[PDB]
Amino acid sequence: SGCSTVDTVKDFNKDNFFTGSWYITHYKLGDSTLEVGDKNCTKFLHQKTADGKIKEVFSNYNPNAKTYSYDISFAKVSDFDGNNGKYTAKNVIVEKDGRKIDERTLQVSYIDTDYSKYSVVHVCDPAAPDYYLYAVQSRTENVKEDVKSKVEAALGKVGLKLSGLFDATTLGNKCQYDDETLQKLLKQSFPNYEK
Repeated sequence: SGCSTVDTVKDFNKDNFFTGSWYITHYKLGDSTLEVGDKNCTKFLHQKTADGKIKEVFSNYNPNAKTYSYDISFAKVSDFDGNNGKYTAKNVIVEKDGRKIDERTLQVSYIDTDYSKYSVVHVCDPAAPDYYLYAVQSRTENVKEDVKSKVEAALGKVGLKLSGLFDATTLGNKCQYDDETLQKLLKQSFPNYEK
């Protein structure tokens, strides 16, 4: 019980992964049937800087409530497990302006990625294992048709199929992403979490 350990991408290229932005297209969150409050449109921006810091800023938009939530993962190259796509991050839930609301530790496991199109991840809180997430992620709002099977294989490894996940792209026509806040918080200094 607790957080599941999943095999991860071998030879993780941080520099090509932690650049630009990603969209979360499909996902499973916990064991229970998904409620409308957990049906969100998520986009995140990240960056790895020379100092070795990794930073990821999430915009989570719930079309049903027309509300945004924001969180930021902070990590350092030295939090990664060797050369695998695996690491621990301090994830902070924040307001638009970056004020801390709550914080937790996440274990992030990249099951697979080709860097330029898609990634498949497992995220889990070692202190709240009932909060686990398997997610499909894309450089575009939809996963590009020509990698749909390369993705479905990855999900295969973890006992899942794409159709077995919430398709966030059913929200699409109502999906919104707070690019302004994303850009602003990425640049913004967080001395309580940097280092």
